[PDB]
Amino acid sequence: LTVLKKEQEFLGVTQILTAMICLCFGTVVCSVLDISHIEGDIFSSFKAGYPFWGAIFFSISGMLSIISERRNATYLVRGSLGANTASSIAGGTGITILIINLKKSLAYIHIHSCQKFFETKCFMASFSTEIVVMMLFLTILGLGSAVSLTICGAGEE
Amino acid sequence: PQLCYILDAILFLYGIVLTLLYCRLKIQVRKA
Amino acid sequence: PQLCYILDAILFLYGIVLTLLYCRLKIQVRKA
Amino acid sequence: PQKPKVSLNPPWNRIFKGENVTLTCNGNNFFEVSSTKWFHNGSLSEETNSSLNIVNAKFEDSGEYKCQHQQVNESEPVYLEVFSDWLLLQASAEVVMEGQPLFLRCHGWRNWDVYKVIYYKDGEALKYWYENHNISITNATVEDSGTYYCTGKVWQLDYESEPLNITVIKEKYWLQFFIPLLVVILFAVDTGLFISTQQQVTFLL
Amino acid sequence: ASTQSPSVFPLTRCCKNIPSNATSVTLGCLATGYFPEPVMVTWDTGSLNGTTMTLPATTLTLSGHYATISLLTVSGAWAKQMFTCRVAHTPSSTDWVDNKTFSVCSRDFTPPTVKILQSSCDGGGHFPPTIQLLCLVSGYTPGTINITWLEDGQVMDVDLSTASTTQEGELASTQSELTLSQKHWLSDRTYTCQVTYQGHTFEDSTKKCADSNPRGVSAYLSRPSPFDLFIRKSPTITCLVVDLAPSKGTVNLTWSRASGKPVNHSTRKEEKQRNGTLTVTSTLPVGTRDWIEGETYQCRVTHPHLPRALMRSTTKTSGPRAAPEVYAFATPEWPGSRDKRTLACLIQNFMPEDISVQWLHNEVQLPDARHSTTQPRKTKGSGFFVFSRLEVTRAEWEQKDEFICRAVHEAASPSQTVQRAVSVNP
Amino acid sequence: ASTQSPSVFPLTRCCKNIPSNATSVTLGCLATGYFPEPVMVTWDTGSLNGTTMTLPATTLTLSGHYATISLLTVSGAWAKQMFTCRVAHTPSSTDWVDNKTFSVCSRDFTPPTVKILQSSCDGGGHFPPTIQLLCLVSGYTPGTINITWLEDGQVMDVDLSTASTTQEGELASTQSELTLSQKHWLSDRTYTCQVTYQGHTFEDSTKKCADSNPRGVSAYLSRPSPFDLFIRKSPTITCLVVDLAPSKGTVNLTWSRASGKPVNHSTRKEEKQRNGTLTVTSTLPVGTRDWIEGETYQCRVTHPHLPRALMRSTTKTSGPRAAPEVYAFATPEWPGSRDKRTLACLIQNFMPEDISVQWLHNEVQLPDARHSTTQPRKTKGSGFFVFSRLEVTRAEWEQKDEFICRAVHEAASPSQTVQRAVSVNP
Amino acid sequence: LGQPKAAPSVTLFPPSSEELQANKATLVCLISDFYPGAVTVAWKADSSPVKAGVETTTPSKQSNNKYAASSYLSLTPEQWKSHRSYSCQVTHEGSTVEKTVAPT
Amino acid sequence: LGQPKAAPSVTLFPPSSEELQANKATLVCLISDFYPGAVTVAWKADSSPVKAGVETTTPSKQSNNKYAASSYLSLTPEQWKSHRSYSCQVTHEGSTVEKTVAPT
Repeated sequence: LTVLKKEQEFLGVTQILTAMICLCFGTVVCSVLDISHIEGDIFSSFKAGYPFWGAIFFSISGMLSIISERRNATYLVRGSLGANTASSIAGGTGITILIINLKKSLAYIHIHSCQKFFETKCFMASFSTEIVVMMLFLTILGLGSAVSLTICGAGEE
Repeated sequence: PQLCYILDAILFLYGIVLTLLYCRLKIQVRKA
Repeated sequence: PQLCYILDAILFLYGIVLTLLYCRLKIQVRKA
Repeated sequence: PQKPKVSLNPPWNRIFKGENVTLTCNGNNFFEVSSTKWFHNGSLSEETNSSLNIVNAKFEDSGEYKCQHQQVNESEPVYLEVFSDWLLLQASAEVVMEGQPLFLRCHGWRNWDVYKVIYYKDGEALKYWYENHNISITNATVEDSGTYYCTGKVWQLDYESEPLNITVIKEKYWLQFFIPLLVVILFAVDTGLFISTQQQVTFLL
Repeated sequence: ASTQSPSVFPLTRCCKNIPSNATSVTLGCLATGYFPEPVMVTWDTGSLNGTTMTLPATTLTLSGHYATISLLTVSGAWAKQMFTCRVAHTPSSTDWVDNKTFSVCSRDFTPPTVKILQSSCDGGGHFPPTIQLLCLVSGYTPGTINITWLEDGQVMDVDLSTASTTQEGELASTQSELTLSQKHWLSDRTYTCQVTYQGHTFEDSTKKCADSNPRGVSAYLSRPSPFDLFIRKSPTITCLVVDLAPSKGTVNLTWSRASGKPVNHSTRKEEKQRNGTLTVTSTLPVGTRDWIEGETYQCRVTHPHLPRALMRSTTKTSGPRAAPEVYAFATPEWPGSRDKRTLACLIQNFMPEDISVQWLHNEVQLPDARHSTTQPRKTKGSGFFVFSRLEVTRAEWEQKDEFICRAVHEAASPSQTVQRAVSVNP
Repeated sequence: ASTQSPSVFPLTRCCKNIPSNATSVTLGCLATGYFPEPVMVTWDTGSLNGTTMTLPATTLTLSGHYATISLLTVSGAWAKQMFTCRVAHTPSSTDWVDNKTFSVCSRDFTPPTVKILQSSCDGGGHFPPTIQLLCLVSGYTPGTINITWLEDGQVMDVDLSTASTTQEGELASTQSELTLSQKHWLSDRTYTCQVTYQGHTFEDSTKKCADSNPRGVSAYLSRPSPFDLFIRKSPTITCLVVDLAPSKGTVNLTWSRASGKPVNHSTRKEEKQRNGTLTVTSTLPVGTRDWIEGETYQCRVTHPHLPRALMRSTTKTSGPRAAPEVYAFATPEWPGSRDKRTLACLIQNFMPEDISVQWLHNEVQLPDARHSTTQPRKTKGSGFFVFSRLEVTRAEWEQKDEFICRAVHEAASPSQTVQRAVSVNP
Repeated sequence: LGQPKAAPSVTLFPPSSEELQANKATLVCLISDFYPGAVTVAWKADSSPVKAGVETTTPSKQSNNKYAASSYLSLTPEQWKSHRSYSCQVTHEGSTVEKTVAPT
Repeated sequence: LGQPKAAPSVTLFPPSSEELQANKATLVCLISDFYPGAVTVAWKADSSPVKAGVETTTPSKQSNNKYAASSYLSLTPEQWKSHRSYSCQVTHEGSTVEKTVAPT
């Protein structure tokens, strides 16, 4: 009951941090190098910058609940419920995306033998793939945490 | 490298966990 | 992995320092 | 013009006496049909016509060869040797770079048939087969670099080839630092956020 | 039951079984498949008159038809006498009588033996432009002959072949030739000679000889030394194979015997060489008795690289047997080497090449690698010979004063070994 | 240029040209190479009546020699009666007469045709356990035909082969059968069925029909045999080049030295081998002085196809010096061989490898084929040893009962030779 | 006993070539003067007996007062060929006689 | 022509082996019993006559009244060996007979 919302402002802050991390895990890559040029099939979302929505969704998921921390309005409650549902869906979406990215990275490393064959392009691909995978994982986790936090608002009214 | 990258991801997870743990203290300082 | 090892050790030390600072500020808050 | 570079029709420098070879050079700008120039052993040759030809290579037809287009520079000298043996070890790109392929061959004098060819790298066997076979590495490495030599059987007699010697020469360390730079950025974000927020909490109590 | 015409066949004791000096030779006629018990049997032995006897009819177990044997005994030239047996059955018909003529040595069967001889190449190892294959048949009774040569199971014109015949005593011989181009032979295509005899025909097949070294791979098959064959009683034979290119496979080395009898279990071992080559060794325990009876064994090898098996037969050496003669001498003393001595044992006149030697002191054999022995060398006459030498310290001949030179040879007396005594200081 | 000794050669009408029923036979002697015109020719027909006539010498403008033909005509058995022609030149010398006896008609024998056939390999893919070789001599004039089998230029025991004859009408044909092991045949040893018949001899050779991959040229460098270098004092080294095909081109062999000083005149011999290849042997008479001082020699072989000239070098080997030790052994009497005995000689403990061994009887050296010797081998300690074997018949030791074994070696101080005397009967 | 004991005499005739080619393998052993009519007749292949294809004839007397019988081993030619030899064992009056007949 | 013509008798002796071994090729033809002592001596090799190196002695009679001659053809042993066969022809009558001599 009241415990789930124990944190509404804390949940809002944590969701903001998670969304920011999810975006930044690949924003630097998108602002650094042409991810589309990333070879090895680990560029599933690096060039596309799909988290452009994912992390945002997580933030959005938290945002609708954040208003309930201080305003304490039923309309904010409904917004938080919708945001939490969207975050629940986005959690699975981001988890699947990150699993696909991890599988692609493993396949690329095995094909190119990145354990010992660490070429310049190989290093660039490794850094970009790490950035994309971290972004996707953070976006999925942000969706999950936003849904969990907004469960309190969903139960509020 | 790849092991180093996975360690970096685990470090990010641990940092996120620490931030979540400190979230309660931050809210109590600011909100409570 | 000299550079990677140095980065990992620095990250671990920074995390420990951050945790100690969090404990210090938490003592400051809760104690008052 | 750009930089004229020479190339050997049979990619091998090492040849047998009486073995033809034709080496020609071009910067991919043969537009003026200006008869190029050739030097060998720092001399002057009367073959202004491009596509220098060596037919029935003698012991005097070996040496450093350079070419100069009508105005452009002369470029690096590709060497040439001629031997008189039973087995000759021929390598394509004897000074190849690491990412590049590699290739080796155990020629037998006058195209006679060699049997039981064993390839030795650095004095340790590398491959055995019942007839001639070519070693063919497709992406050189810094470990496959050292004196080689093949051993063969011509007319049921055992012969060896004078050793060759391959050498392999090596990324953006700045990119590696940047990836560590990104790791540092993430760690600093987390640590500073935690400590400074806690300090704000203390200043708020 | 159902009535059928009885079948009557001759039956006479074999000529070898019948005594040569015996004054009586007994043969007869056996009738089988005669349902009606009544039957009439008559025996005739030409001009000579013999004794005829009959026995009660016995119904066949399979069908029960009455069968009876009528026995006629003759005297004199019964082997050359013609025995005529007439068997009739009244129930079958009033005149259904069958007469069969036979004798103890009326006739027999003569299965001939056939073999093919080709044209041996010139001393340089080069095939002749034309190759002649001649298939010969021997030991066939005189009669019609239909020669044929199936090339890969097909026959070409007979003009390429010529048939000649001869007869000596009773043995007959036939030779059929054939001429082929060198290219045809090099084509590696099997041919076979056949002769139609009594409607069954024979077949002997020949083709291009295999390499014996598929791709430079060589196999060596050892033999059991007489010391093992008799003294240790644990003989073995080894199959070694060299110059194999390593791969993700294995050599299916096996064994066998000429008669196809069981063979003991064999070991196996593979070794990598510095040459990037691979050797394989296998061992097989053998029966010393079987070895004395010359049961030829054979090691068969197989691999993915090699296109054909690599088989190597082995056996006991043939030729006349002669025991070795052994002498032993002690090298006189020489100044400056007083504390050592040399003992030399000479062995000679033994037709077989194989012979083992050993030096025994204190009735215990001296180490294998303490003496030097040569290899057999053909003598000016017959029989090989071999020398062997050993060095004896002062102590060995001082504490004890007797050495034994022992030689183990196949035909060396019932013990298969001959020994001689040596005294350094008699 | 000057006076020349006349040469007289017989010349008779061909037997075929002379009628078979014409008893009269006309032959003669042609004398040439006698500058003086006068000449005396004497023709003797033996018992058979003969008449000798002389004709003026026919001058030869090509060389200035005079050729004179003396014609002898005989009646009856002229061919069976030997004709002796003696030609003498008075200006050359009183006793300068050459007499040659020859028959007008010479014996003629049809050269027998020899062929070799091989046991056809097992039709599957291989050989039987033993390979048969059939050497057949076709129709020939009957006579004491002799058939032998040469184990690569060496005659082996006849018993291994089986010889048989056949007479079809007046035409003779012989068959010899020899069986060898599978390993023997696979060992690639040439086998020759040399045939000896009235007049000359004929031979044919066979070997395993191996693939086409010649063996390739090779060379070997000899060394002065100590006997020559010390007793005869006429050292001669030899360069032996083998396996070069008798085609393509010849081989140039050059004799050089370390110091490049002038070399003697070498002598070259070329010989065709039964195994199909050619061989060259160049003998260089070196100087004893050169060898004693260890002056290295060198044989350089060049072929118009070889990439590099084959190089061989020789020189007095360096090492400690130790004289040989000699022992002689006489075999005690053995049953069944009372008429022959065997002697053995042991030579041991000499440091430098090369050595010579001799068997002296009646203070005269015997033929080298009478005995056999083993190449020096490294004793267990320091040095070398060699065993020498000799076989003696009854009369041989009956004339004298004492032989000598002699070792000729540079180490031997007195005269580079050490002798030891052995008597069969003490 | 009405008459003195008589030792049976058995003669076995191996099948001839005509019988073998006749698609049958019949071996006949005739025994004469075997006691009063009691005797044991057996046919064995190599070293073993045959329990099939064997027919026995009861003893008969024809102006001799003795017993006459015929033992017929009937079988396919392959069965006879497989056996190393055919043994016709006849036991009578306490005496056993074995006759060995082979086609060879 | 005071006597009846006599048919020449020509015998061709093959060259001696010993003489041939001495690097000398000599073909001998003896003509005897020829009343017409006027003939031409010709030495033919293979398919054509060999005029060079052939000398014939003047016809004469040795207690026989017939012209007998010794026609000797001299040539190198290699030349004789190359020729397939040697023929000696004496032209003295209408029935001249050529004597054939060969190395074997």
